[PDB]
Amino acid sequence: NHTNHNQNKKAHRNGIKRPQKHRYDSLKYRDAKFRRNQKFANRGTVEAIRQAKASA
Amino acid sequence: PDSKIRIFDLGRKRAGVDEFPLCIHLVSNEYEQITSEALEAARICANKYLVKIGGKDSFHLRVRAHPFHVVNGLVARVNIGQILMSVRTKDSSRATAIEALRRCQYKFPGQQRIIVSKKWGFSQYARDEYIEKRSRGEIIPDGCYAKFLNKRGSLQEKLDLFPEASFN
Amino acid sequence: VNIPKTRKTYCPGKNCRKHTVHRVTQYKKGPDSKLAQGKRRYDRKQSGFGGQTKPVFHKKAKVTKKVVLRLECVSCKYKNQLVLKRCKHFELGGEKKT
Amino acid sequence: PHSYGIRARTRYTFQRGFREHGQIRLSTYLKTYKVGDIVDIKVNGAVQKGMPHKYYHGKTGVVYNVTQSSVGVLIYKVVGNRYMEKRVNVRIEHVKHSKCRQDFLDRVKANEAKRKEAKAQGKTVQLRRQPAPPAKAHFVSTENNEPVTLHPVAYDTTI
RNA sequence: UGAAAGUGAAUGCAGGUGGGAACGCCCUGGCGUGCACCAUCGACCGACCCGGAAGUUUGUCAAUGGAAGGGUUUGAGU
RNA sequence: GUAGAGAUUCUGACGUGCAAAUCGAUCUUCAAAUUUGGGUAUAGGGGCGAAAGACUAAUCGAACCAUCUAGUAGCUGGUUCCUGCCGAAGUUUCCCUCAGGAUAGCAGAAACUCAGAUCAGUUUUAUGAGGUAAAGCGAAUGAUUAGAGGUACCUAUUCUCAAACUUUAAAUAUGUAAGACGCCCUUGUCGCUUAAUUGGACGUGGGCCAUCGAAUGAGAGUUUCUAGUGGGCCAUUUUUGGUAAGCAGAACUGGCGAUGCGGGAUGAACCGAACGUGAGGUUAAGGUGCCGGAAUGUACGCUCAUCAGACACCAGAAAAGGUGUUAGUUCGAACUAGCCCUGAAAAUGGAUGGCGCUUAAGCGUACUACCCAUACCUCACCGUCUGGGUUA
RNA sequence: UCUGCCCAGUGCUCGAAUGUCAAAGUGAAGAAAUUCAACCAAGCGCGGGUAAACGGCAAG
RNA sequence: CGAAACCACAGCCUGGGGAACGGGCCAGGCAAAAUCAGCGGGGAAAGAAGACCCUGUUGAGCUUGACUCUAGUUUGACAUU
RNA sequence: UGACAUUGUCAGGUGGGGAGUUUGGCUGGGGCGGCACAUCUGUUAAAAGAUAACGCAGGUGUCCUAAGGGGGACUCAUCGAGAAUCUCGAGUAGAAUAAAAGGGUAAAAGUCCCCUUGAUUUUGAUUUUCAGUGUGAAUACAAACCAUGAAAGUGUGGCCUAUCGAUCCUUUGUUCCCUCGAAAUUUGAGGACAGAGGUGCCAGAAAAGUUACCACAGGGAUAACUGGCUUCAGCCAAGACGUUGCAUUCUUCGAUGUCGGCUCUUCCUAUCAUACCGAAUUCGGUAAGCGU
RNA sequence: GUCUACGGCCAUACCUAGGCGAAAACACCAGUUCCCGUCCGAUCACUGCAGUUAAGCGUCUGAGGGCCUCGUUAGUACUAUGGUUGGAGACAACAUGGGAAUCCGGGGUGCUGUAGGC
Repeated sequence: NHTNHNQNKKAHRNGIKRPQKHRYDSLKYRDAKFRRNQKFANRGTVEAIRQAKASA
Repeated sequence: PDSKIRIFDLGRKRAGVDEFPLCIHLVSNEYEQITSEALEAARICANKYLVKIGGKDSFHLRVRAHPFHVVNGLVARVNIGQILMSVRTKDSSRATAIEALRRCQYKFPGQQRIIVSKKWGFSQYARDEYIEKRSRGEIIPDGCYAKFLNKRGSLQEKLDLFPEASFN
Repeated sequence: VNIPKTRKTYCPGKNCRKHTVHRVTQYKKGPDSKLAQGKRRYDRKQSGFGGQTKPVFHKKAKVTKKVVLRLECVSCKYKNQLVLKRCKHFELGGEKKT
Repeated sequence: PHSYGIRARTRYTFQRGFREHGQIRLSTYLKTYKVGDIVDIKVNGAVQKGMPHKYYHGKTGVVYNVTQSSVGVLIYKVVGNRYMEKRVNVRIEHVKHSKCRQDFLDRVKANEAKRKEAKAQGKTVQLRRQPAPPAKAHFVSTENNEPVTLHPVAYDTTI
């Protein structure tokens, strides 16, 4: 019972596939103080862009 | 368990350096294990033959194999080119020393070879280099060995030990 | 283990929400009520022919129990439960090390 | 049989260097780490808080979170047939900047510079590193360097 | 949605960001536009943890009621 | 002692018999607890038993019959036509689990997106990490040899070691980076942060713009459902327990299982090479005296064996020897090396595969010519897959 | 012709502390379901007998 | 006059290798129809899903101080009263 | 005899006379052992990680109101010198740090002193063993409340690496909480939430033997039994001393008849006798023809 | 250039013997009212500058111990890949790559950032 002979061959059969890399990650895993700040900054940035678009 | 061999130096072990210039090595040619019991038996054989032929004070025999590896008993792990025995004698006892080591080859397993060393006795210098440095005074005997001059250390700490040394 | 009979710790009471003096007591298991639904269901199932109908635990292995501290808030009588590690020798409010 | 503790078989990995024991250098706390930075994890045995697992010693990853006294590092760990993202909260005592990323940033700065003067002069600039080319043809003069003939040496008995 | 009593899904063009199908436009690319999809940031509904404004009658001080707002937690949601 | 009743021995006969218990001879008992007919009672967890778990219709440590019942089955055995495409696992985790399941992996179908991208069982450039091999003991620790000095020590030495000792420290494997999610400038938001628009994070508006920032090669990725498997074995190298093992247990890679074919006489994993149907050519490993396709080839040597030698894995042998011989090395002598011989010692007749072979058809080395696999090459045909056309 | 010693244990057997205790009943608390308290037989605990009882050589 | 058992196909050896004792494979020795009476070396001869051992979350007869119960039995209480 | 007993229902007890079940798993076959069954350190282990044996040397089911948290001051083990225990010189840790072992530590993590309860409450996010499930242990934060310090800061138990537990049931804490469904009040019960009680066979059944009377399904995955494999002479000189040679479980459990004797044959030589020589009735060489 | 304060790398900076140090700075130093702490103002705390370079401190010397680099060791030890290579085995050589360590010898005995003082 137990051996590791075939497992590496079985592993590379379908490659050692990397996880998909996305542009934005979740603001989870981040500091709660930082995360709530970024909400307020992003909320104001969205408002600022919309007002600038409306006035231009 | 206690090793069967306890004495590694036999003969005139208190002898100096200059009177015994010739050195002959019994070296193992094969990678093998040599039992402490076999080392003791060869030691007895070599000592008995050398004392019978050349006397007690005409040789110094040193066993360089130490049985530290354990297998009930101990064995000495030896490599290719590792020296097993070393006999330092005068130039006249060359045949006696060679015959003594050749007879003791039969007590050892594997292949053993007899080589006359180019070094002066048990020293690390060749015979010509030792003679030159002895003449120049950088070598002073100390019991069974000799102290050699070295560049490091204080000048007074080396001059008091080596008074007749002629520094250039 | 030695635990002082009184300690100042945070009280989760509605009116306290701060550190208050608490009297420490060891939690003791209360009496088993015969009116509990498990006891009532057990009695009806056990009644009648069929022998014993529920597992009876004979393989007791642990010799020590986790000690639970019940903290009586001095101000608002709020009680809080704290559990410590297992200890063979337990005592409340003993003499200090000297 | 094994024992599977967190610090099992870490006798030599977490050991302090010879004559490097004692107080930790203070410069470790004065370096700023930002998200996206490349950092090499090297566990310091003196600080037993915030230690990563013995797998992460010697691993390099990208910082994703910066904390009061710690750094969040993103490592990819081989689990069977895939790469898993492992997010290790490791104190800055066990973290150092990767010199490779610096060197890349300086090379990027140089490449942008060479591009600027190339456009200013109207020439095209070679910006891509090349593997070592085969040796070029060159003359070798024998003046005062007359070749000495060598023969293999005979066997000698020198122990 | 909650164990229940119960409450019960639009700040916005039913919302921003990145990639995108298809089309348009311009001199291989560029600009506009973005279906489906996933990364993601927020809003709404319910549970939970706070918070007690109207109103209701019945004890008005109280009883009942539970809007505003706060969580950056939770759901097999909008 | 006969009739009658038994059934000791021959372990006789017979042993698909006359017989699903008999026949022969011998032997026990034979006037009583004797032998027996018919009638009658006791019935299956019951009877009955001078007791053997005996007997209870050739059925007895629980009879027989029919039912519930097609009881149940992690166990054994079988499981029915063809071709085409793809193609495993014996490993992880949990289980009163170890002959079994669930679970992840391997695997098949069906899709969906993405794209010169986003990648690699690879190298390079850049930069990390480690304490194995070696090395060391006049460096710590631990073990150990020998004198000399200074007074059991101390000083400088010296001989020799270490799996749990070590300053130092490889080789091979190992983490990451090598850009358009780029760079530079401007500029906005925030309740975070700072002494402060100071930072920080996300942005805006511009600018450089496929030599777009190493080599090489490939199109790439994700979803869904499910089968089988969850006994493995061999070889290389590293290695543990073991007196040893065609022994037990591991680590990396390749094979066998699942795989034919040429060679090793023969053989699951050794060497070469991987396979659609054929023609021609040329090769691998191995070979060319005959069996056997192919030089009883070329050059220089060694060997004489009263049961020589003959090609890796592999079918097994040693120290030490020789008035064997051919060479070498050093002072006639000691040696050092090859071949041969001795050491060498089993049982049906018998195995370089056989015959045989001796200026070999043995052994070592070089050199050409030649032989042939389903391998490679050109071609024809079959099928699959892939891409380009097709409103005449 | 004899059948030795042993009641410790186990088994059997006839006397007791008040040590136990169920169902009924009794006493109190409650608005009640009920909750406490006391009492209860037999069986056991305690004491005696018994081995041509099981057995051991308390007895050796 | 007239069965049966048994029967993959069969039937000469030696060695090799191989699931480690071949009738078949590989290399040899060899090799002549059809038969009769004997015979017990071989066919790892036949007979029977090893009866010993082990495995099974398969049984059963027996036992006891196993687990859970039970006919009976002793005692109490109520009813008959 | 006599309102007892006998019967009827219930309640104790007794009850292998009888009934139904059970009587772990791993394991160089099983049984007896031991726990390699949950677990930690140094090794096996071959310089990332991962890696086995009933491999090796040891541990663990605790201990602690400080041996936890913060701050200050101090330096330890030893050695030398000299006074009827303390004194100053050196002192790289050679001491201590609860417990096994390794790592870590000197104006400290060590030894004293002072104040303390961050060993607290609520989230989510990570790491390890991993299926990236659970459990356990751990890391970095966040929202409160605090300890401490002049402060920076540190603290969510022990300097780090082990010291542990589901469903069901029961029990406790908590809410001016929810329900008992015709309407209420009061008891009682049932919920939500957070703990604990316990499963050491530690992802967690309630469980004594025996068969030689034994029975089934299987097993050469597994023993006995047969096969295979594995374990006297020559060298050296004082014939001592040395040295070199001549258990496993692969096959068989739809069966290979199991010791000895008797009988009969054949082979080997490692020679008892016979034949032939050789060495001082005693020892060797050729020799398996014949006998034994 | 020298000194002080704060440091960075943390011995080329450490340990030891000896010889120097002008200015300033630093240090030794006098005292115990107070703040403060001890058996003891010796340490710590506070007030001051009367003398001193004796020490700290800076610097120099020693073929000093040590430490850091360069070479020797050394293409040695070891190791990745390969052979129907050698050898009974042990092991060894070769082909294509990587490549140490001690001993030994040469050199070296801190450099530097900010703010100041002489």
